[PDB]
Amino acid sequence: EEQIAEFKEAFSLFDKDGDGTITTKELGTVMRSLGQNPTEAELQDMINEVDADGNGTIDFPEFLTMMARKMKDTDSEEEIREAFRVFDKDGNGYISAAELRHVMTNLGEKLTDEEVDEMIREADIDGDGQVNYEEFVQMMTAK
Amino acid sequence: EEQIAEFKEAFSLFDKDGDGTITTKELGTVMRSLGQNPTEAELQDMINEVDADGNGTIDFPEFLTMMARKMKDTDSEEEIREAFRVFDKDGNGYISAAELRHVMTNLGEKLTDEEVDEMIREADIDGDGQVNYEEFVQMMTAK
Amino acid sequence: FWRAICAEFFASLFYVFFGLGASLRWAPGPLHVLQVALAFGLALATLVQAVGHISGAHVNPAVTFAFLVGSQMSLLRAICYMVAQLLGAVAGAAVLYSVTPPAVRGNLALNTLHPGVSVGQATIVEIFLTLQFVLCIFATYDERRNGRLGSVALAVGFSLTLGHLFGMYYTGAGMNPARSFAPAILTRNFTNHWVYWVGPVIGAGLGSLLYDFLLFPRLKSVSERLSILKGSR
Amino acid sequence: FWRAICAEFFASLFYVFFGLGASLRWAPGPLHVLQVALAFGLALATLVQAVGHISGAHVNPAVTFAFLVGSQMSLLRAICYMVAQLLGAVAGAAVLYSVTPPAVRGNLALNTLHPGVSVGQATIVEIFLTLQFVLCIFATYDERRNGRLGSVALAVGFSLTLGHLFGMYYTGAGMNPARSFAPAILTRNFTNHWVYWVGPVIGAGLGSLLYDFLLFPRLKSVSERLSILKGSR
Amino acid sequence: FWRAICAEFFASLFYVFFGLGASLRWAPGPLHVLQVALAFGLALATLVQAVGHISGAHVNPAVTFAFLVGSQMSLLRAICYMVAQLLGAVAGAAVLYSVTPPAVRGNLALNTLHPGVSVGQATIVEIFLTLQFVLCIFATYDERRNGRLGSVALAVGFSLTLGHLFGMYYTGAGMNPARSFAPAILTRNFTNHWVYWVGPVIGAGLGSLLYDFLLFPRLKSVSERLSILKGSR
Amino acid sequence: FWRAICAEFFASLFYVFFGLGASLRWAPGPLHVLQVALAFGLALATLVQAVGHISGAHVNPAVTFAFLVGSQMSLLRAICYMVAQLLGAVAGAAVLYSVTPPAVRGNLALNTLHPGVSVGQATIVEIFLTLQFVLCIFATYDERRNGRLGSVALAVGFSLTLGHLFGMYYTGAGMNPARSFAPAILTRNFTNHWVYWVGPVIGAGLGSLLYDFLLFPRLKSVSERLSILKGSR
Ligand SMILES: [Ca+2]
Ligand SMILES: [Ca+2]
Ligand SMILES: [Ca+2]
Ligand SMILES: [Ca+2]
Ligand SMILES: [Ca+2]
Ligand SMILES: [Ca+2]
Ligand SMILES: [Ca+2]
Ligand SMILES: [Ca+2]
Repeated sequence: EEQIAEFKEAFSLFDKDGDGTITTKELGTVMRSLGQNPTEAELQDMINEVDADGNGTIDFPEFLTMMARKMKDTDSEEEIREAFRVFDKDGNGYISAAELRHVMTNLGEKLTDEEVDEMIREADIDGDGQVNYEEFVQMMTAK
Repeated sequence: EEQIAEFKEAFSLFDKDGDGTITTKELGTVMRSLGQNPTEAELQDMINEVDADGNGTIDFPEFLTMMARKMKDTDSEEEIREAFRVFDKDGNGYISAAELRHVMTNLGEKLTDEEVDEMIREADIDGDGQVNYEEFVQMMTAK
Repeated sequence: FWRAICAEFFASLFYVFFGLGASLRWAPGPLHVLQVALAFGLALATLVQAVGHISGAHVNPAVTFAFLVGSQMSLLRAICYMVAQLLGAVAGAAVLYSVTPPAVRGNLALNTLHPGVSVGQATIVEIFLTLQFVLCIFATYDERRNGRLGSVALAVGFSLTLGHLFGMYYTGAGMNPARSFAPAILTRNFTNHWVYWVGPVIGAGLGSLLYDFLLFPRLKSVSERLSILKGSR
Repeated sequence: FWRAICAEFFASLFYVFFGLGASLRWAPGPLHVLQVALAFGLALATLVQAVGHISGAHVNPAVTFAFLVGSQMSLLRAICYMVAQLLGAVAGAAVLYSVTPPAVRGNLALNTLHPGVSVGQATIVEIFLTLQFVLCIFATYDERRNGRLGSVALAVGFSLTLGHLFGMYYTGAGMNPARSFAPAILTRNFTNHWVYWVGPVIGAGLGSLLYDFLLFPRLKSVSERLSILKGSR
Repeated sequence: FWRAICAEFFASLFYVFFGLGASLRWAPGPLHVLQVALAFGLALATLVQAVGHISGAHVNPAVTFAFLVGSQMSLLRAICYMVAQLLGAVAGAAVLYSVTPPAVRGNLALNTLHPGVSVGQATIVEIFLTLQFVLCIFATYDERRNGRLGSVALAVGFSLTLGHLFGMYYTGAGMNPARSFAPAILTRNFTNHWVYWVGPVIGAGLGSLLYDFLLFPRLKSVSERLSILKGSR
Repeated sequence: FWRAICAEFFASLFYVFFGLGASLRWAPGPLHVLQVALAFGLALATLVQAVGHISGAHVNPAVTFAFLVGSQMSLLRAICYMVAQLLGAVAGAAVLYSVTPPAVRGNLALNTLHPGVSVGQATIVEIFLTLQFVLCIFATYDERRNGRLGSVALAVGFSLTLGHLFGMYYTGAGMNPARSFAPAILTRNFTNHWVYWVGPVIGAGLGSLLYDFLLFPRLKSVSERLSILKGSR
């Protein structure tokens, strides 16, 4: 049942304070302990971009909504797979490093493969040079 | 049989010289009588962009290839209708003024409707504000 | 709308503060002109970069007027802009006075006519100065053109510099009512001040007109767009 | 087409008006040159921003000639452009005279050769001045290049400035028949005037040549020209 | 992160080396100011092009401070940046001293107040100088604006030039603690040095404030910050 | 490849012709420096616009060398480039001599050290001059950066201007072997000429190194791209 322990400790790492929520305030504390001092307002913007309640309080299950469903819409696992297919030009379950650079260069940012390579083999499980579904969730849930 | 007379005099207007070809040399003469003096080289480039022989000599039927088929590929009337459907986002036989501006702005040229309006109601037959097939050929074959 | 008003206020204070400040002293004109022309030009280019995206960086009643008769802003914004620009200038001139040593203060770079220049000639000069200036502003602000414009802030600033490189010898180059007003109301000297409102205003009006009441093309422009369309067929 | 003719007319009036106006006086050359070089340069950069998208901002017979032999304009436009530029210059010089105090008028900044410079040497200088100038215009106007061009108006203007920074000591830097003509016909002095038509024209011709053609990546010179057939067919 | 620190170090050495170097000598101010104003401005525009994409080219403690209170960098980077900038400046001043002939060395262009300018007035001047400067930096660095910006490196540089064109007569224009510090610690002269830390810092703070925040029109400051969580999560 | 060689040849002739030509005369340095600094800078910015898209506009052996050790060109192109640049310079200097009046010719603006500057100090100066110069070239030519670069031709040109604003007092600012060579071989004077090959070459080498052997970011740059990817998700 190993995913049920990984999705425990990959939240416990940020909820040292026990109340069962990741709040905007602790998004401030972690950055403050790391020797920053953010603006507080743009902690709400980046979270309500996904937050199902609109609330700024990302409870035990809603943190897993934020990493595996990525919308305010209950079961967006299939919307992650169609958001893969907006980036793909085939839909084979796998976003190539080349397909990621295709869609990024389609916005006119004329950039390089070498600064997408530093963010696929940060967590690549199968080594292949594309990005599968469970790899994409774990590449936002390193533990 | 009125198209067979229109596609006679819409060539006769440029073949005052009887030999049955529009040549790069007479593309120079018409511009020279109109008080220009082009480079001669880029008369070949603009014609071999369509020319079926590659030859720079656009005979009686090949002038009608150049205005109604627009490739080097014998019966490209259906390729004119799929080249309409590359510009359309529906395929209704009609390229809107809005659809023309959509595909032009997709190359990043941030321009206006008012400088496309002048190149639809230069020849618009049905008045509607889109461009049909026979209108598109006649909007390159004014007589 | 109120952020833009604040923009026009601060930009006018800065514009006048730095423009006037860099003009304190004398000369015959030689390097004095080059330096003051550049200071104003760079002060504008700087401010147009700073608040051009927020209010259009008019920092000039005549420029705002130009945009009014050009129908690009409401009668309400225009007046608020000019109010902000006038108080903005006065403040900058004020703060300038407060931090500048006397003797160096002079007449706070009050726009002034050259003895051999009649007020009528000076008004025509101010008109041409503001005319090329506004014309550059309209053309460069115009969304309907260029991808080879570079910085429009610099273009506008260098236009202002050009106005000074030529005009300073004649009228000290006003090209901006607010900039002329500030030194005027603080030194209690409005001799020939009419020149510095009338010239820019008329010049600004002529520029706005010359550009948009040229009226617009059409046909060669259309041919150059059918060109890019067959450049894709 | 007639809007562009008006553009060339007003730009030439402004160009000459401000260029000549900023040149009135003397010096040995030191800051005088820097100032006049910048004035012309910025006057051009300003005008190229102002009407470059409308007529290409030639404001110079030699530049228009360059574009003619370069086959980028018709024999008809060229002549109309030069006509507009010549009358434009004369007017600017005229309006300049009318608003400028005598004594300061001098010879209205008439292009003049340096005593120790032969007319042959002066013509070669004018040729190189206009050559680098036109070369910069062709290269920067060229649609087939750069997305790192920045403002082509400034590039061109600074090219003109460069021509002056070097040339003024030799020939006062003409680089523009119209600009030399205006001062000439109003002061009734055509001494060495041949230099100011021949140098720029030859230099302009050499630049157009040295650069040319819109061969051999071709492509928008071909599509910009298939529409000139479709608007004539 | 360490490449950026090296960037700030080398850029500060170059900035101070060339800025101070071009300031050696005297004058009343006339062409001296124009030249030194341009040198600093072009030194900055050059360095911002050189390392702006690598570290943001702060090369100025006050500018870095501005970005700190603006919440665009960590307290850690800021301090490392300032450390690099301070040592960078000192080195450039050092290397400058080593290659410059005495007699010409003077006080290594130590920022200095004008006799008739009180330290309070001088501090207000330094504040306005740095304020328009920082305001130009924030506005031009702002990803949420313009496609008509042109070179932001030049904009920023010309802003610095403007600060000098005005300020040199008053305080020699510091606008940069590090640039003032370097000459100070090497000539063992900290007379009025407080002015050159306080003015820029306060001015930098006011500029960051006057402009801020990265809301309105938000978006990319939220996106350029969600990956600062994902690289830490 | 041969078009580029011709580009480098003509650009070097023009560069030297206009740079040297505008340097003829004297002064203590005041406006002389500003003027010569601008002339070279604008000559380069002009030429980089003119042939930068055709050959990269090196017009400088040291710059070409920089690109060689930077592994951006073949050993074959480099040598052909330098050959073209050396003959190009000599020709421009030649044509300059032919059209310039004696007495004004002087030593054809031969790069020269200041009496109080040792050849060792002068070589370090030339190194720093060329170093910031090359660094600006590499950074601005770098395809991997900025959409806010503006004109890289001007950036590079202003970098050259900066080098002169500082360096002329020390070494007359060579920053370019070819530019120093031309005056040298035509006046039969190679006193201290070693400085003008060694400094730029070493400086060019250090700049190429400092930039590409810094080596590149990486991780903040990557997080700035994942930021634009979630800026789209
Ligand atoms: Ca908690
Ligand atoms: Ca919740
Ligand atoms: Ca795929
Ligand atoms: Ca994988
Ligand atoms: Ca025939
Ligand atoms: Ca045939
Ligand atoms: Ca349709
Ligand atoms: Ca229709």
